[PDB]
Amino acid sequence: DADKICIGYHANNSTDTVDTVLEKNVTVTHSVNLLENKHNGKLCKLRGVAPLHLGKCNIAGWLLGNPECESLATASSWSYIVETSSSN
Amino acid sequence: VLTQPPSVSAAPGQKVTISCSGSSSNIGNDYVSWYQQLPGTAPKLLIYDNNKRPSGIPDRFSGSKSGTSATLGITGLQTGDEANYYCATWDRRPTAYVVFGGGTKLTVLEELQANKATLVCLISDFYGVETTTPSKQSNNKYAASSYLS
Amino acid sequence: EVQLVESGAEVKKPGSSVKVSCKASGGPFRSYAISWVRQAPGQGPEWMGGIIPIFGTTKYAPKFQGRVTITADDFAGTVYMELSSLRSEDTAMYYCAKHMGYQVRETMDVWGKGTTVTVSSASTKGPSKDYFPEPPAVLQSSGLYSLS
Amino acid sequence: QNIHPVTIGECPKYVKSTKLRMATGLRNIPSI
Amino acid sequence: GLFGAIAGFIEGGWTGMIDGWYGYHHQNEQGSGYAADLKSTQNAIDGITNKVNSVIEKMNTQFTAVGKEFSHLERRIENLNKKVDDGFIDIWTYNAELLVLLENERTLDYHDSNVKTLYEKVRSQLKNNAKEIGNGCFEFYHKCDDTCMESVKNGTYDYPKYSEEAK
Amino acid sequence: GLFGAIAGFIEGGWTGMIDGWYGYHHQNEQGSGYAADLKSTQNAIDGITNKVNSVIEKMNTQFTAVGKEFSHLERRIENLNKKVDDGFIDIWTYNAELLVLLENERTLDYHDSNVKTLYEKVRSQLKNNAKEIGNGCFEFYHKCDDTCMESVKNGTYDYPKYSEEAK
Amino acid sequence: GLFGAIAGFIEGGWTGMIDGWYGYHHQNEQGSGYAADLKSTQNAIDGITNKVNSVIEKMNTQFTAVGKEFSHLERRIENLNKKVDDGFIDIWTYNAELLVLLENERTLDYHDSNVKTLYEKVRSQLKNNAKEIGNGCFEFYHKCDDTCMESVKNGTYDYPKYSEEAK
Ligand SMILES: *[C@@H]1O[C@H](CO)[C@@H](O)[C@H](O)[C@H]1NC(C)=O
Ligand SMILES: *[C@@H]1O[C@H](CO)[C@@H](O)[C@H](O)[C@H]1NC(C)=O
Ligand SMILES: *[C@@H]1O[C@H](CO)[C@@H](O)[C@H](O)[C@H]1NC(C)=O
Ligand SMILES: *[C@@H]1O[C@H](CO)[C@@H](O)[C@H](O)[C@H]1NC(C)=O
Ligand SMILES: [Cl-]
Ligand SMILES: [Cl-]
Ligand SMILES: [Cl-]
Repeated sequence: DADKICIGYHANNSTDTVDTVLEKNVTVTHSVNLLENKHNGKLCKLRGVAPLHLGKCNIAGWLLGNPECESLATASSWSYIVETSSSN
Repeated sequence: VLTQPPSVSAAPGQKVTISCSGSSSNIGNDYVSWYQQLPGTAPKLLIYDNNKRPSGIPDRFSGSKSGTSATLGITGLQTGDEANYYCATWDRRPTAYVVFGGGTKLTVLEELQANKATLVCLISDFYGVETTTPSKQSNNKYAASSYLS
Repeated sequence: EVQLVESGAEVKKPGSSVKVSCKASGGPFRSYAISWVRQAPGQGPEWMGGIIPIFGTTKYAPKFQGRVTITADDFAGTVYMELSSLRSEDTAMYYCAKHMGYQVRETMDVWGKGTTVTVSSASTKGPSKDYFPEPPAVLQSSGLYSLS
Repeated sequence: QNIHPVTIGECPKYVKSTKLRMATGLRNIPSI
Repeated sequence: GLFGAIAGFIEGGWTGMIDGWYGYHHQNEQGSGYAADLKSTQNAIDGITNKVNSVIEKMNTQFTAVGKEFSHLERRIENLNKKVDDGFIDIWTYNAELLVLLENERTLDYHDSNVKTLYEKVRSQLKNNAKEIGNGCFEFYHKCDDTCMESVKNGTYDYPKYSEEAK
Repeated sequence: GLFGAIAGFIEGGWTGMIDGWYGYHHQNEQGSGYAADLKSTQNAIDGITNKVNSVIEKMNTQFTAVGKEFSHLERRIENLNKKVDDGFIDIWTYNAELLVLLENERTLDYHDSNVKTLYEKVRSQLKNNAKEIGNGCFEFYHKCDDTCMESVKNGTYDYPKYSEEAK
Repeated sequence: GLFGAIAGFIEGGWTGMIDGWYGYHHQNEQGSGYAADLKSTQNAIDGITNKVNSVIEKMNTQFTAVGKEFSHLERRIENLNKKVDDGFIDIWTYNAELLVLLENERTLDYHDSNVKTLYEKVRSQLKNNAKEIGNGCFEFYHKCDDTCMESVKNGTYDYPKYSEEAK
């Protein structure tokens, strides 16, 4: 006579929280992070194409041919151009 | 595991039936699906939930389940229906998993200077040692190869 | 319909591990489970395991329990399969297939075209007889193929 | 992404946010 | 929740129901257990995956957008260019944060409605063959063995069959 | 729907109820027919017309906005001007699409709530003089001729009068 | 309202319940009166204060932003600068007005759900020891003195105790 059935819902030990306008820090069973905050700390090839690092020289020194930029005389193709605060 | 007959054959236009026999842990307490597999191609679902067909599977394919045995049926047999057929179901045996049947094939009616020396004996036009399994030529005669190291 | 596209073929040595992937069209989040099924030459398919949407839970067959790991990058619409301690017996065609709903089940309604994993003690070598991965041929006990 | 507004290639949209988590499941209440 | 079920008249959740979001816990002489409700969990997973894809598709990727250089005699257009860049970042940050805040509220209410819909479905099935004992449980007036329980969870409970068998 | 009525316990719609959005289908010895519920259809038409006007009024018309010309020595401000024009278009496109997506969801839930409100109104009227037979139908315990049916649809059903006349 | 309570089956409000948003009016031989329901009024005040703070925090303050001067030979960048300033104002005006319109609708529905939740809580308590007489009132089948009424409002009404004492 003690046969019973109950409706209910899932729970787990997730500790991730989400916000609403009505309430902050709501623990939910499942969620996705939509925000990337992690990088690798390097300048890389861009789809198999290496960038052009100008190093000691700036745009003017590269194209004009400053003696310090013989390393750049061989530049043909690149994916981006990088200057530094020391590119003088 | 699920047991099927290894091989069945029939003439075009006939109806064949492929039995899949398991235990109370698989077929006797869960749904049964069937897959058709053609050479070089992935398994193709024919029957799900014992007897339902997906979109695109013709009327002549059908399935059923009786207690512990499931059964695939094909009518109006065609040359294109000659393939391997597999049953599958959800086995609660040890850890639960998906289990396939064994399968049922349906048929429709200079060197000797390097201190080494190998033998060459070819064979074709028919119908320590390695042996080539009989492949299939474009001629449709069987061919192979064999070597004694 | 849905397209499942497995990554390229793999050839690996025993005891190493291989990580193949399966990229699904649309989405990128899916509401149905995806599992991996392999099939050795002259054999029936054998299920390996699957993964559930949102929940991320996995089930593995007892035979591969302990050395298979299924994971999902839902933002990239991709599912991965890593198999370790490779034996020669692991040489088979590997398929990803999707289920009709969110639970893994005997019913997989759409499959990828499959990719091959070959596990041999051999390494690649040029022919002189005695070459390895196929460019009918027969294989010696060396694992090397010799053709004519 | 919140790493940098200057980007080369195919990148995520830059925002100043520090958290952007989107609920997929329900309110988690394991012990009552 | 707006529908009074989650953290409402159903006081809490079930860590022991692992195969889905909403479902049942039964209890009869043969034993007890949990079981997810596949059909309703599936409908929710449809909508939530759709929701997440919708957010993704609305935020098209940012392509190459680099800065510019100005001389000491071009500070008005330098500051204008800075004003433009900052302005758009403030607006997409607002858009992103607001969308997630609002969608998070709706997602939780959505789950709450789904639980309430399920409870009322069962209530409508069992009618007065069982006693609504609050906390989301129904106490049967007849013996409900495993087949009986299985039919409740399939939605094909047989109210005439058991109305004559009450204890 | 969030309220369980539309595509819920009322399994489907009525192509034969042409004069409104929500209403009744009755069935007694004299005959059968449909009838829209004017008061509730009107309230919804009020709100939806208001909703559509609200969308209109928030999107003030675009007046004359033409492009500009730049020389081969003005590419920084040319690209800045392009950046500005493209940026605002991306933002109004997002605003427009998002508003319609969100309002569409709310509009459907709105209709679902209106149907549920109507059903519960009738249920509250008929009380236990009629049997809730699911699918949104009430089966009367007394003969309910056309005047009886008309009074249910007016909200002035007479529960005392018929409580003594049950079959 | 989406939940049928406010301006729904509870036809109107109470200027005489001054200590909260939702509550009770009782009536027995000893006397009558109003009493706010603290626990539910508190939960709503939590959420609404949170809502208002959320709006505040999303609208960061505007710092010094002055205009610029241009010559009669700089009208293209003058008009560009004007285009930028006007554009952003049109967008924050849209954002501000839309947020308040949408939040206002949700706030009202929120209150409507809270009233309905309270009514169903009491209904679930009293069960069939009282008659649901519509308009949100329960008429008791047993004498309910002040202690009895106080226990209903505390959620600890004793359905077994009074089920034997019905008039
Ligand atoms: C939410 O939790 C974080 C981390 O525990 C904390 O820094 C923050 O103050 C909390 N906010 C609220 C409103 O509880
Ligand atoms: C479960 O319900 C379906 C209808 O939705 C019905 O066809 C099926 O027979 C039911 N199963 C059992 C075991 O009664
Ligand atoms: C219909 O209801 C109104 C009150 O809303 C009442 O004044 C009117 O007399 C009713 N009509 C009939 C025919 O009872
Ligand atoms: C009111 O309810 C609380 C439980 O929420 C209980 O501890 C307390 O004793 C009750 N008060 C009375 C007077 O019964
Ligand atoms: Cl909730
Ligand atoms: Cl709907
Ligand atoms: Cl209201």
